[PDB]
Amino acid sequence: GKARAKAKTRSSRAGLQFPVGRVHRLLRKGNYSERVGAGAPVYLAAVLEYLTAEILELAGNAARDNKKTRIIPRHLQLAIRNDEELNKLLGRVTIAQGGVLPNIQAVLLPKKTES
Amino acid sequence: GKARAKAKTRSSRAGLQFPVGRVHRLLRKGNYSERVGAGAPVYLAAVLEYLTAEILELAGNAARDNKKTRIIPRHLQLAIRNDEELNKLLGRVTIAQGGVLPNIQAVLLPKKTESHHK
Amino acid sequence: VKKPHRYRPGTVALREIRRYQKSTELLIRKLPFQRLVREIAQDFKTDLRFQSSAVMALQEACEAYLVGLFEDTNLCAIHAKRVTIMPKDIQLARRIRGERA
Amino acid sequence: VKKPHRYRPGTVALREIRRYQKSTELLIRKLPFQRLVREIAQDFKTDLRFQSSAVMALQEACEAYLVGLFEDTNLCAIHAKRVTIMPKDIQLARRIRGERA
Amino acid sequence: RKVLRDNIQGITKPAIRRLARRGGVKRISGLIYEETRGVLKVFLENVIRDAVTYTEHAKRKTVTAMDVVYALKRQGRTLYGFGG
Amino acid sequence: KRHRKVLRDNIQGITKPAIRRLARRGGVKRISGLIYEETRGVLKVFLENVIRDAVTYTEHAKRKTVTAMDVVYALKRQGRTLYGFGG
Amino acid sequence: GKKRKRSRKESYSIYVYKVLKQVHPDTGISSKAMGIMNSFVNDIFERIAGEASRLAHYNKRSTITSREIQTAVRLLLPGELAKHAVSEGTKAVTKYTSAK
Amino acid sequence: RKRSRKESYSIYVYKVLKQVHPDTGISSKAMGIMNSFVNDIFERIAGEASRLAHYNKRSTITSREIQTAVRLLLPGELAKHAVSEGTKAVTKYTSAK
DNA sequence: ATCAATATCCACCTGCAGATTCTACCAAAAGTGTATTTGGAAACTGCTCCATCAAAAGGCATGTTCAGCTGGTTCAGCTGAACATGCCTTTTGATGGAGCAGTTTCCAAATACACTTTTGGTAGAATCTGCAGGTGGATATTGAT
DNA sequence: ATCAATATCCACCTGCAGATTCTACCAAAAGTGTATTTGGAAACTGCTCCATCAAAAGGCATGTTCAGCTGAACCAGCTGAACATGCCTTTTGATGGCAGTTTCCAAATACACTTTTGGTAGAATCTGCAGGTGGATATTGAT
Repeated sequence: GKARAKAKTRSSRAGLQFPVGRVHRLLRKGNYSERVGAGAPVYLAAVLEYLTAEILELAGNAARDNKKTRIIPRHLQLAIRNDEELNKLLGRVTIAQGGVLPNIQAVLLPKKTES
Repeated sequence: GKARAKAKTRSSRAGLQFPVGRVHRLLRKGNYSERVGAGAPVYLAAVLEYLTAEILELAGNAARDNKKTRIIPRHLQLAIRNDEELNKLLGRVTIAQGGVLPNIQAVLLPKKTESHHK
Repeated sequence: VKKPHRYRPGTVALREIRRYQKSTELLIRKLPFQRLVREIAQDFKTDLRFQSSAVMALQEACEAYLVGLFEDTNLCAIHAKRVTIMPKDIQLARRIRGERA
Repeated sequence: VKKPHRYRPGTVALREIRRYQKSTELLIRKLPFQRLVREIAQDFKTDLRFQSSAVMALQEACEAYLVGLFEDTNLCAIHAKRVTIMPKDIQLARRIRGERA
Repeated sequence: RKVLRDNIQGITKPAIRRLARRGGVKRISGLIYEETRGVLKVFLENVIRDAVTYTEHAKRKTVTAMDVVYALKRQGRTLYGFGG
Repeated sequence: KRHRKVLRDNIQGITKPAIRRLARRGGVKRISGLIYEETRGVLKVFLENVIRDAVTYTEHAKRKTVTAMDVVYALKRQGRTLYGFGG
Repeated sequence: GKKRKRSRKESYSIYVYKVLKQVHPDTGISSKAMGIMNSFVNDIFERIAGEASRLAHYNKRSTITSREIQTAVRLLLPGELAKHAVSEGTKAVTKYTSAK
Repeated sequence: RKRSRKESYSIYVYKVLKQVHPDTGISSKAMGIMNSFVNDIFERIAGEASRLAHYNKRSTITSREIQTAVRLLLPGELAKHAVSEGTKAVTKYTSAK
């Protein structure tokens, strides 16, 4: 009668690390639409994975620049504010314990004829 | 069996003009919640009525000051910008054919007859 | 009269301010705006059509945006003890609003 | 008493800028902020309690708001050919961002 | 369909002056006009960019007023009077 | 008199040097003496609005303890989204 | 399917006109203004319903009641406007519950 | 049922980090920021997709609405690569049924 | 330019609080089979965008003059930055205890489902009327002298 | 502070472009009657927060000193506002395939149930890094 071929996750079929079942559950639970198609959560999970990889990549680069092996919020803020597209997308977001980018307006510094 | 008492409506029962039934239908249709209680659309309709009356009242006053019997968008803009709370709520809204409030910075005005001192 | 009459600079500008702040008619020309819209849209999608009300809506939004920016720009100009607005005033206002240019 | 060292005005200010822009620690004392929060909340509802992380979150939000406003204020000051920020600069920054009151 | 080129110049100096006048501006430097044109073009591009996206989703070739209203809404410039 | 000592003149705990430090992070080199009182007022306006909304969320849940999530949501509606405290 | 196909389109126009006649009996309103008021009502509708939905979801509640509406009003509207709107809503719910 | 039941995206973020930069860890605070970030972008995309479907009187969310939402919400070059990744994922999923 | 006085960065070591792994387990993902929804072709269809032209008509590109604003220069008054002491409020780390968020159970209360009956709201065709524009004076504006 | 030109506001006056009013139609609200879900009352858990207090501590307050800023005033000359011509460029008015229904049948997806097992709370383990000494280097100011 029933054979029960072994299970395989949707993430592995899609070649993703982020899940699909949970995203589907979250779309159903949250009043987004009456029904949710099978392809929507794959596309969304892939998008979330790419953007996560982009932030983690730039933050790890900033970490190596400061000779640190662990990513802290400061590195994420530096990564975002130095990247035009991430800065635009996250223009109204505050990263806790992130600080600010170094920036002194040129006219407030003393004149360079000092010697 | 049936009596089928003559139809009354929820707007009449609440003493309101805005449509309770339609607001109820709009909440159900629009993915706001799975179920909707009986009191929510009455309260919301009442709030919308109060805000409409306040706006129309002020625009009507501005219209009478301009001696016009019909309200145009300009009178609504003037009403909104002269009311601190409506301006806050509608701080990022553009009223088509509304224009702007008259406002000239004092510095832009001529010196005075003190420049024509004679 | 021997010399034609001439108002001093700073009077006609004020008359124009009162006139345009009293009225609501659109101040940009319909035709060049519509042509510009079609030109910009062409680089994104081909063979596009436009409803007339879409162009009127865009014109209202554009003029309201520019008016708001000129109000803020004028306050920035006045702040510097000037009465003349300059490009640097627009750039400052747009920087404070958080707009990318 | 003999030949005492004294830095010129601005050098130490710049050193403090460099120091605080390099670090991320919170600059306001926790307890006075807690007391301010409790006073404000008390004027709305009595005998309220607070989680410690709620206060820390408010501190982060408040400081981010002030730093952004001081940046905009500094641009307004520089625009007026000044290097000292004054109340009129804050009022202008608040007006353009729309934080009117 | 004729190609359109060099059309931002149809937004003439006096129209920009009139808009500045509504804003309460009394005197205007000559360099403001080109800068203003560029600013307007950017704004328009973003709106049209979003409007056409809504158009494409519905498989329609006509941009409606509502598409513009929604594009403006996501940019924080809600417009009243052209529908919904 | 059980608890909840009345809180009065606590805005002065936001001292001049802390405000100076915040201005320094903002790149400010020199600060007029009148800035400090104005800044204090500005902060109070922001906080009141935030706390007003946060406590409202608290009241809806029939809770007496303000959580971090209530603050995050209150800030979201003011367009100053905060990351790092859950959600 | 009828011989002359024609659609339907709902608006709040008639209710706005009734309110207008209540507040200013000797006053009309242009079609553009009525359209602006309809847009306004739709905007406040979406804002309140959306916020109430969000509040309900955070507290794991599946029902939107008059309580969430009241709270939404207090969050979105300022001061005295909020107090008067709340009073009108409370009056309406109390009259409805009795006037079955 | 003890002590409680929570959930996060923590395990998935760590996998991406290990694929892109094998020699790197992550603090608890940073992971919290990424979870907040993911939830925010999730809500933004789903909310926009919902609005689009309502405007077009459609009760179903398909890959088209997500794609469109991405193009509206994300800027310039970021959207094309995200769209390409989503498309490749959908084609691989439909192929590997 | 020269040189003593302070800051900054790096190299190194060492204990450790926070990050990473291994158990255990249970609520949720995933496969299977009924039954249900609606999405893309395919054929109307009517209505409203697109060029195109021709007659105006008025706003604006050019060019001219000239009031007055900007920005450079000087400089006197004051005034916030910097720094030396002494109070003194914030930090830590306990000690006690207390009352409230969280979870569970059970319930009368409240809302969806499904059907029928009934009517306010829209669409279109008929009347009402407020006012854009035009006509004619009266008087606040502005400026020259 | 009187005089020329000016623009702008104030009273009639008309027909017309809407704006209001009124019949017919019907989707859509409301009225019964059942089923199915619930949010509020009560109880029990234990755990996060609050008050208060003994002892450093490094932060802040006042009090001095002064280089350097602000604001005001003054002038060269350049700038852009008024204004007269006459011409393009815009405005209005005729004229000649794509958005919105209807159907369908079939891709796609809800709904219930069972099965597997991935994620998560918590005990063990590991390890990057704050912190602390210390040396060598980069900035700074008076001279």
